[PDB]
Amino acid sequence: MVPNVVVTGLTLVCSSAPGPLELDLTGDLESFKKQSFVLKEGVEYRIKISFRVNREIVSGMKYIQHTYRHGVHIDHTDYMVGSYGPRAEEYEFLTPVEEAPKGMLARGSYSIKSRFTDDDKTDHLSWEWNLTIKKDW
Repeated sequence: MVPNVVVTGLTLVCSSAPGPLELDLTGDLESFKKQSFVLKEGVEYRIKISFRVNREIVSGMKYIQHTYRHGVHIDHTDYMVGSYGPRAEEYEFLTPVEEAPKGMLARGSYSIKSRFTDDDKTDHLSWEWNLTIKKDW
C-alpha cells in the first residue's frame, strides 16, 4: 500500500518570468483550479515535473497534457519521461522548450488537465491548473 510513484511538483521554467511558477502537488489539488500562472505572450518555457519513486523501477513513464479554452479541447500532447528506479531524491522531468502563443486573439486563460502515467496506464497523479497569457507580465 505504499504508493510507488509520488508526483511532487509542477514548475514552469521561464528565465524571463518575474517570480517562481510552481505548484506543490503534495497539497490540496482543488485549490489550483482557483489559481493561474501568468505567461507573457510568445515567451519560451519548459514544464518541469518533480516526482519520487519508492519501491520498484517504473518504465515508459509518460506526462500527458490536455489544454482547453472556453471548455473546448484544443491541444493534447504526450511526453515520454523514461525509466526510473527507487530512491529518496526527487527526479525532475523537463519537457522540450515550448512557446506561449502570441497575439491579442491568443491572450486569456486556458485550463490544463495533466496526468502522470506509465506503460501500465497507472494514474500516478492527475491534476488541473490554469495558464493566463498576457501582453506583459
